Amino acid sequence: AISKNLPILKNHFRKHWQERVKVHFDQAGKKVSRRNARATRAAKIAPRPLDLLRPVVRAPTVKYNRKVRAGRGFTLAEVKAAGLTAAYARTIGIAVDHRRQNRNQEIFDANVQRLKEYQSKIIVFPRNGKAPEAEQVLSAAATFPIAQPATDVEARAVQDNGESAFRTLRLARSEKKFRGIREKRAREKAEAE
Amino acid sequence: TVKTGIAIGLNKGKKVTSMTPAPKISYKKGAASNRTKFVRSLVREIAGLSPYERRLIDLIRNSGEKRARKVAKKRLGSFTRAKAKVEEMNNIIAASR
Amino acid sequence: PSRFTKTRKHRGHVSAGKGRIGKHRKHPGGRGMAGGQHHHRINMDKYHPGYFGKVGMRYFHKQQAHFWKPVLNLDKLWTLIPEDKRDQYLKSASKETAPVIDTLAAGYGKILGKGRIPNVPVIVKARFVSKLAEEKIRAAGGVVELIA
RNA sequence: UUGACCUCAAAUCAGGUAGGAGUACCCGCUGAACUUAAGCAUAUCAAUAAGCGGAGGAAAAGAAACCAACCGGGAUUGCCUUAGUAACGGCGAGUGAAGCGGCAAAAGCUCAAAUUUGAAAUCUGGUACCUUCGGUGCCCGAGUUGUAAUUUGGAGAGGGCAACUUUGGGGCCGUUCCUUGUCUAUGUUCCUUGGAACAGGACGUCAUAGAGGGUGAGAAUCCCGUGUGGCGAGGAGUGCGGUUCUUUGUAAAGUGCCUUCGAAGAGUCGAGUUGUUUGGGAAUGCAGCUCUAAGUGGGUGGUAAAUUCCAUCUAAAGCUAAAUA
RNA sequence: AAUGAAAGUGAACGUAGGUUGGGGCCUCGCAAGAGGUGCACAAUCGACCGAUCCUGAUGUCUUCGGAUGGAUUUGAGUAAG
RNA sequence: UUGAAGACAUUGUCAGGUGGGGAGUUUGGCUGGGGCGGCACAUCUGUUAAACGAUAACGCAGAUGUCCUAAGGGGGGCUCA
Ligand SMILES: [K+]
Ligand SMILES: [K+]
Ligand SMILES: [K+]
Ligand SMILES: [K+]
Ligand SMILES: [K+]
Ligand SMILES: [K+]
Ligand SMILES: [K+]
Ligand SMILES: [K+]
Ligand SMILES: [K+]
Ligand SMILES: [K+]
Ligand SMILES: [Mg+2]
Ligand SMILES: [Mg+2]
Ligand SMILES: [Mg+2]
Ligand SMILES: [Mg+2]
Ligand SMILES: [Mg+2]
Ligand SMILES: [Mg+2]
Ligand SMILES: [Mg+2]
Ligand SMILES: [Mg+2]
Ligand SMILES: [Mg+2]
Ligand SMILES: [Mg+2]
Ligand SMILES: [Mg+2]
Ligand SMILES: [Mg+2]
Ligand SMILES: [Mg+2]
Ligand SMILES: [Mg+2]
Ligand SMILES: [Mg+2]
Ligand SMILES: [Mg+2]
Ligand SMILES: [Mg+2]
Ligand SMILES: [Mg+2]
Ligand SMILES: [Mg+2]
Ligand SMILES: [Mg+2]
Ligand SMILES: [Mg+2]
Ligand SMILES: [Mg+2]
Ligand SMILES: [Mg+2]
Ligand SMILES: [Mg+2]
Ligand SMILES: [Mg+2]
Repeated sequence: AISKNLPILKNHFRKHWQERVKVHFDQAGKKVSRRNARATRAAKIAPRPLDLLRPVVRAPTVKYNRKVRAGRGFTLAEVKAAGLTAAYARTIGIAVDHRRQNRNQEIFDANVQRLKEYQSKIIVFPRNGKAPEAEQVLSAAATFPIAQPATDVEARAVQDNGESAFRTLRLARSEKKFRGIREKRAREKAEAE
Repeated sequence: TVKTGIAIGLNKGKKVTSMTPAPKISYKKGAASNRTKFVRSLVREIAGLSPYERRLIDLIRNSGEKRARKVAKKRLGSFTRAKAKVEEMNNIIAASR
Repeated sequence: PSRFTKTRKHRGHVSAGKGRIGKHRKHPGGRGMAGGQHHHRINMDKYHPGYFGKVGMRYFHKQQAHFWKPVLNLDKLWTLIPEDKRDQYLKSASKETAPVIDTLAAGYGKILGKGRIPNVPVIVKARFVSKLAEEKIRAAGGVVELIA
């Protein structure tokens, strides 16, 4: 069972795997159903859009923190800053999230902007009569798209202070590596008095 | 903190304009109220000490806090809990005198 | 498809191409990687040296995102300016309006130094840089701005 | 002696409820060996088959004692990825997840711990009446060893001050949704063969209908249907569009400022040890036994320990559509 | 984009090198040839990146930093994809 | 209710012993069949071996699992049966 110059393989089929094969023949059918359900939901809910308004947030980790994306819901602070209560906002198509905190003014200010633009571009019918024919827009996400913020300009003046980014990186790496030993030395020194 | 704006070293990371969010009341979980302070005092008076606590007060009296902590650790599991427990028994000893 | 297989051409030849003497039996040799230190040692030593035994240190709960640092050589670099704007910036080589190249936005974590850039100042934003990459950018009148 | 109370009984007492079936999928328990390792015991097959208990149209899970270490994300589930990877492993054979990212679907919340104390404000039953999936009187009873209102950590409560905003519940008629009924084109014209024309040839016709089936052989045009559109009947349900009756408001809710407070689940958590299990490695989860906490506490932060910080949630109580099977 | 167990570091001395071959093309020859240029590919000597072992400059949280230069060492590398 | 018994015993969890009563499994190879014997199973010298190298048999005659701070290294003087 080993022979020739071939890769070593790792095909995990030593259990009763044929009992649990899922072939997705319903791919096309599930797509028609999903679409019918969007249509059915849209009719039941009309003229409301099929989605709640969602905030912008920074993705976590060094790998994706360069991006912004839609988050779960607005903070209580952002909703208050936009001149709104959480209880009301939930009923007017805004997702609210009690867990997320604001620790960054840029993302906070941008989210407050989203809520203001939204309250401008909706019409809440009164809870009695009069109800004017509005016409249904299905996507809040398409109406209020998430823009990636701009970092810099296209071009500008070169400013060289002669420091060396490479040396800056090495020194920073070293300062971290010896912080602790250098604290111990500047205790064991200062103690003996 | 204040991040340095580079990708390594002590306070690595992007500098952004900070906010300071309002304190979540959940963070005061198990802070002593006046009600619980009072009830806990009363029930100690009624109920008194458990056998291991009595062994601990005797051991502080004779063999000192070092040996007490060693026993409290065995009895409670943690050293953090044993330190706290021997502290509590020191205050019971000090209140009687 | 079945019509082009040798199964079709073996129809009528007794042994189906597996021999009269040796035959096609079930698992002579054992299943899978059986015998790697015994009767399959020669294969393993010849084509997979290093297969048995341990080297190096374990790391529990390793998250690959921690190690994300895709590399870009200077060779490329000008590829990050769009092709429309590239030709103007190359002919108008100016310390006053050097293009900014955000290499993180482009999806890179470190500028390495392979090859040669045009003698045209550029501002390069990066998380990391090699020593030689920095020298080559500065020798073209550029700068490396470190970012996070 | 008479009457309570507590606890425990009896009745063919009044009214109910469980069992058994099915069992594809779902929630648990219990639990193999064949097999692989070219032998075999750990391992693998498999946390599978068989056995047992329990559900529904879905179940389960679920609004963080979460992930992280970022410029941070934000209930659960599922798909694409992560990845045949980190890790486990007679480090052999073999095994093997998670975080982030893209998507489908999206929905949030409830108790306990509080003096109504100027009024147990609460609720089952019986009984009479009524407009009966229920309502109103009246009467026993339950209940202070605590039933309502009020609050659930995102908070919130008690005082004090100042302001403006917003509301309920019926029928009736359309639409909706399901179940049904009915009506809605055009050759059976001639010749040949044949028992039979639905075959061949000729000349037409309808076509939003030339799907399919039947009829004495290959039939759009003989019949039923098909296509298009119309007209009925019967429910279900306010989902929501109109109309009509009653306007709940001395009520209810929301909001700013000041001030005093801020109750938050124990034989649990955690620890040791034993067994089992996991990719989880000085111990991933589960369980037995022993030990057994705290309140600026407690849990987690994937290498044991002490010391010092920091970050992040808020366990030991509970409900919840959809995407999935 | 490699390399290293890892922290990490990370690919032009030069016409992206020299030498020997090398199809085809170019020039001169009636032609034989002679000369030039030589892609792929082959052999060989170098250079470059990482590991290992040495060396240890200017500097300086006086123990950090690690220039420069080496080595019968090593890599599943670079050297117009 | 009446005797006994009494914080002992019993029961629970862990620990040491005992435990073919029972469970699971194993119990090399070569070989003039197999077994007994031997090792021709890792090896070394001479021969077989056919004057390069290779070369079989449970062919022939033997050896190995050690021994040595000198019995290793260098130099000097000397010469053995
Ligand atoms: K063959
Ligand atoms: K009954
Ligand atoms: K697992
Ligand atoms: K365990
Ligand atoms: K957070
Ligand atoms: K903490
Ligand atoms: K006893
Ligand atoms: K025993
Ligand atoms: K036995
Ligand atoms: K024999
Ligand atoms: Mg043949
Ligand atoms: Mg055969
Ligand atoms: Mg074979
Ligand atoms: Mg009865
Ligand atoms: Mg099988
Ligand atoms: Mg086997
Ligand atoms: Mg076998
Ligand atoms: Mg066997
Ligand atoms: Mg079964
Ligand atoms: Mg059912
Ligand atoms: Mg469903
Ligand atoms: Mg459920
Ligand atoms: Mg909560
Ligand atoms: Mg989540
Ligand atoms: Mg891959
Ligand atoms: Mg497994
Ligand atoms: Mg209220
Ligand atoms: Mg027919
Ligand atoms: Mg089990
Ligand atoms: Mg539930
Ligand atoms: Mg036996
Ligand atoms: Mg034999
Ligand atoms: Mg051999
Ligand atoms: Mg010879
Ligand atoms: Mg000698």
